[PDB]
Parts: sequence; C-alpha cells; structure tokens
Amino acid sequence: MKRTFQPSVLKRNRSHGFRARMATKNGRQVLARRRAKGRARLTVSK
Amino acid sequence: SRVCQVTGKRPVTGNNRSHALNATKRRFLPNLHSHRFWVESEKRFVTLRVSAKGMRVIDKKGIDTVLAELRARGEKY
Amino acid sequence: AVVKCKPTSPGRRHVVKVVNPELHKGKPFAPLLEKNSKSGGRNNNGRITTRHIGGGHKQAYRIVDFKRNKDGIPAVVERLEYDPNRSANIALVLYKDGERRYILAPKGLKAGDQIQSGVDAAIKPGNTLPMRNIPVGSTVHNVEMKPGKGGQLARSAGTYVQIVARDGAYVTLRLRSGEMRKVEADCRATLGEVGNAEHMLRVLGKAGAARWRGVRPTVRGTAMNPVDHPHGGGEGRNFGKHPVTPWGVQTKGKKTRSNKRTDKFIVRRRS
Amino acid sequence: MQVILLDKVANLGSLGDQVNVKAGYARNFLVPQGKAVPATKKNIEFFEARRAELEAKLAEVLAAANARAEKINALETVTIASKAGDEGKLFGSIGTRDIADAVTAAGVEVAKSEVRLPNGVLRTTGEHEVSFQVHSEVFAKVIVNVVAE
RNA sequence: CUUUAAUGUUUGAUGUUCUAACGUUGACCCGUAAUCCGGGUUGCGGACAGUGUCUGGUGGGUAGUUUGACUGGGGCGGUC
RNA sequence: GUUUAUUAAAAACACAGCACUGUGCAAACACGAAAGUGGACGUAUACGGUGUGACGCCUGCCCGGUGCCGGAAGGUUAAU
RNA sequence: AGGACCGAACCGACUAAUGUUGAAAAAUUAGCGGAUGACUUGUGGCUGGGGGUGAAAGGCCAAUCAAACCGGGAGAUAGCU
Repeated sequence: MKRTFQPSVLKRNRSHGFRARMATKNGRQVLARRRAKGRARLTVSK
Repeated sequence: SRVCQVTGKRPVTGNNRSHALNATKRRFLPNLHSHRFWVESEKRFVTLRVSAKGMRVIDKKGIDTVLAELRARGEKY
Repeated sequence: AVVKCKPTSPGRRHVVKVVNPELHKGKPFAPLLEKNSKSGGRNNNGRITTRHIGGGHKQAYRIVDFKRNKDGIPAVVERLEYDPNRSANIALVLYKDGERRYILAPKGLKAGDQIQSGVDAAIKPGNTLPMRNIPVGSTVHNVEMKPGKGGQLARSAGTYVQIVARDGAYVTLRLRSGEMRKVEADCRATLGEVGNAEHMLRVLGKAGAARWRGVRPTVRGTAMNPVDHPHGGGEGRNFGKHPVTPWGVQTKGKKTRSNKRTDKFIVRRRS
Repeated sequence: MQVILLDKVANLGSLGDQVNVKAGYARNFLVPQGKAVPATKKNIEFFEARRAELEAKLAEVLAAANARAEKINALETVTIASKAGDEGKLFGSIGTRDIADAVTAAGVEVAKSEVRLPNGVLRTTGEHEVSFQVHSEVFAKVIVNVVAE
C-alpha cells in the first residue's frame, strides 16, 4: 500500500545495476568505494 | 569551453569588488566572436572564434603568420 | 448553431455549446495523421516548465499545410471536420495535380471549391498569393514574415488583418490589437477571411468542460501564501501591495519586448 | 597599419599607392575584398617593384569596378560590373532584371524583379533599362549601366 | 584677422545609401535513399541587432547580517 | 468537484462565468553558464499573467499620494 | 443527454464507539461519501533539495517535508548544564 518497499525487480537491475550506474562518473566512485571496502555483497548488480 | 585558442584568452573569476570590499565576483571574460577567415591553400571558409585583443595581435605578426603557426593546434574538422 | 442546454441538472444548468452542419467524419488520409498530442508542459530534459498543461483528450496531430506552393490545375474541397490541434475548422483539399493541402475552411463553400493559387489566383477568399496583388483594406489570413516560411499569424478562428498600406517598399498591416507593422511585399498570404467564428461563441458551461480542453485550473495568487505568490496571508486573509507577477514585475501595464530589430519593422504600437 | 593599394575605390586609392590606412579599411573594407596587401618594410619593396607590371597590364580592363563603388554608395545604379565600359561595350550579366534577384539593396525588402523591355543588361552597347519592383502595382523603372572610371 | 564670404580645409550631427564587415529564427543544392548540423548558392537584415570590458541608474529580485542595556519577571514607562 | 497522507474535508481551494493587463512568433514569458528547450510544430476567437466567482440586478464618488503608463521639450548630472 | 438520481464492486474518510505496557507507527466495528466521470486503476517511463510537486494546506516528496537522506568539513561553537 503506503509501504516504502515492495518488490520491482526490474528497476533494481536497471537503476542500481553494475552497468545501469557505470556510465555516470559518480556511480563509479560508488564501485570504487565498494570494492576497496571489501564489498562484494552486491546490491543487485546482476 | 570558451577560449581564444590564438592567444588562449579564457574566463577568469575576477571581480570588480564592492565599495566596502565585500566578497563578490562576476568574472572578466574575453571578446570571443566568429570572424570569417579562409584558407587559400585548401580554399574554403574556416571561421574562427577569437578575441578582439587577439585580433590586434593577429594583425601585428601578420594575419597568415599566426595562421601560418595554426594547424599545429588546429581546430578544423 | 449555438444552442443552450436548458436547466436539467446542476452543471447543465447553464451550458452553451455549438453544433454545426459541416462536421462530416470519415478520417483524413493516414499519411496526414501522426501521433497523439499530449505534451504535459515539460522540457525535453524533464520537469514541467509551463504550468496549467496536462489533461485533455488523446487527440491526434494532423499534418497540415497552408503554404500552398502549387499553382496547377484547380482542386476540390473534400470533407470537413474540426481539427482539434488548432483553433479553426479544416478541410482537406485534393488537387487534380496529385497534391493534398489543408485549408482552414473559409466561409462560403461548395465542398468542391476550385483552389488555385497564383499571382492573381482564382481571386476568391481561400486562395494564397503574394501580397502585392491586393489593394488596401483586404482581409488576409496566413500572413508571413518571409516567403516560403508559410502561414503563422491570422490562423485561428476569424483572425485576419487589414492591409492598411502596401505602396512603395514594404506592406503595413493592422494586426488585431491595433498594431501596425510593416512586413515584406514578397510574402504570400491568403485572400479573404479564415473560416469558423464559433470558437468564441462556445463558452462552455461547467468546470469539468474546461478540464478536458487540455488545461488544468489556474489557481489565483492571493489565495496562496506570500512565498508562493504575494497578496495572501491566509487564516483570515490579507490584502495590499501593487499587483505582481510570480516573476515580480508589474502585471498591469508594463509593456514589454524590444529587440530593436523586429521592433524597427513595427510602425505603430497598440492602444 | 599601412598598405600598398591594389585598387582605386572611394576617394582614396589610385591603383597602387602606399598610404597609411586604419582598421576600418582592414577587416571592414579593402581587406577583406582583396583590395589591399600590407606594407611593412619587406613588402614595401616587393610589391612596389611588382606593381609597375601588374597594376599596368591588368589595370586598364578592370576600371568598371573601381568606378561603381562610389556610384552604389551614393546610389544611382542597381547594375554593377567589374568589366563594362572598358572597350566601348558592356559586359556582365549582373543586374536585378535578369538574375531573377535583388542586389545592391540594404533597406528594400524585395527579392524579385521581373523582366520588362528586352534590351539585355550589360550586353547591349550604351545604356539599358532596368525595371525594379516594390509591388505588382507599384514600380520604379530607371536607366542604368556601368562604365569605366 | 574678426562681422562675413570664399579657397586650402577639420569634424560632429542628422540625412542617404552601400557591403567590404556581421547576423539570419527565409529559399534552394550537396555532403546524405540524416526535416539535426556545416559549407556552397540565393534572398533578407545590415554596421544594426548583439556580445566582451567599463560605467551610471534601477534592483527584498537575491544574499549576508544587524536591530543595545538598566528594570522589585519581562513587557510597558522612564533612563544612559 | 479538489484539500491540511494519519485529529481541523469547511463558510477553505477549484470552478464555468466577469473584468483588466501583457504578448504579432526569433511572441510575451519561462527553463538552461551556453547551445538550446518549453510556450507551439500552436500563433490575437491565440498564448501568458492578475483579481473577482452560476444565475439575476448592479457595480457610485476620488488621480493626489504611490506604482505603472504616456509627454520629456528643456534643465540637472555619471563614466570618459 | 447528464461533472444526473439510487445502489454493489471499487476508490475514499466525515461521525461514533472500541482499542492506545493494541491484532494495528491510524486499525477494528458500525454507519458515511463518491460510485460515468474535474472518474478511477495496472505497467513502465519522466521530474530532486532549497529544488521538485501542489484544484494551493506552507500541503506532499520512502512510515522524515513550515525544513530530505548519505558522507565529510569537525574535536564547528556552547560566557550553558
């Protein structure tokens, strides 16, 4: 309903993606951060 | 950008200041204008944006002398 | 014609609508239809620029021409239907040359009219020609700023403009607002008036009637906070202050637009 | 700067003449139009020894052009030529009447003029008539031609 | 020498016209079985619009800040 | 009809309707270092703003101040 | 024909009662309004922070909107506790 979260799988892959964020320079700082932190969990980048 | 290329003259953030000398800027900029220049060698119009102080300096070395040096920092496509 | 929808229901209480006989439906030729027509008022980089835009029917844009370059063998006028994408009634014209051209249906029709445009045309309302073959005092619609630019003003319902002068270089016209402006003598334009005049004579009847006309309600400032627009101060209301735009300039009077170039071609500004 | 002239146009020039000129003639008149070359102290010797050949053998068939500059800044012609009046006979085809254009114009909106009385424009010896429109009901016929200085 | 005339003349006004600058949000061609774009060709406007620098005027439009203190609570009044 | 999501749903907002005002397309205007974009592939019976609110009957008096607009002729006066 | 009536679905919340160390970070229960259009609803897309968006309340923007979230500047500074 008024719930903040409820799944839309598409959007995750295409807005929070590996390559749906790689283009922007800033969403390459994110990758850089989360690689050197040892982060490799992946927030749905597949 | 917004440069002369010839003299290279570019936007600086200078200020005329205030009268109580408070912090404020508005930028001093060059006089870039497209003036219709043409090569004779390849015989076509190669219109460049260049400043009007830049223009004085083009005149002073000879028009096709600054243009003799150009095409080693060329801009044309 | 214009017909009152008599009190029957509230919002039907008082309605003016227009029904006219020329409305004939069959759809214009597919190559002369494209797309939808809803915009929303947004830039092409997102974010609505212009408020009061959104709403309205689906529509289709209808691909129109009033330039009328052809001067070949006379034509004929086909159907007529109200073109939704503009403020006047249209008719498809078919040249016998093999051309299809739109016209904004100027009054007095035979639905088979012989359109020719020349340098004397068929000399009847509804033919385009270069504005020098007319006398002064003509009514002209699809006046243009350069020849081959095509129609662009006096292209609504019953908009046309009087030729006041046209001797020597340049043609002065009196635009509908008192405004004399001298345009080139080379420019085409159509003889006679433009058709439809019931655009003004349809004065709706309800709030909902206006919503589906592509527009959203215009909210007055004085019923909105200082910050949102001055003259408010809600709870108990407030009043004061010389009336301002949201851009802070005075709305009452305050003549605008100078460019010192297109202004050199305007000869007498408005009353 | 300074220039060696290549022309005689307006009230200055004389088909080669080292004079001082300003930056209203350079980047605004003579140049850019091929109607001058700088004079520096190198040029001053090159061009001058050169100009007693060029500005002689060439000069006396080009006199049309030199003349028309004055005639069109004052205005009394709408036909122009770079050769015409330099044999007793006129040459060219420039002129509103038969180029189907409007030229030598900088206030007048027109872009067409129709041909009326066939005589040729700079193709018949002597003056010819040019007819110039401002409407299809208002006109301004005139008698114009280009001759030498 | 003036008053004033004319010659050698200088220059600002206006006036006119022009392109040779410079713009084109007119037409056409070609790159191009790209309505984008450029150049070319033509027309138009035209030393103008306009922009750079400087400048006066305006400018709660916008910004940063301030707008004291005493006091039988503070206000309020008086006071310094 | 819309509304203070989730204590205030109305006498609030909105509204057809009225009036004023701006604006001739390169429109007013608006957005964006800009290019350019929206307005509109519309175009004065249009597009935008302001105030009032079906309908009916009506909408008096006052332009000084202030703003805005017109007249600026002349005088004052900056940069230089 | 109808921003038409009554009235399910559905969309929504004005009253009251019960709940308030709840079944619930707004419900349950019983009424109620709208209910063919200024309707309402799915999917995706497009708008962003002093901004959007707003039939306009300074409302709404991820249980945050008359003051967003995340990280840093930073040990900001606290004549105060």
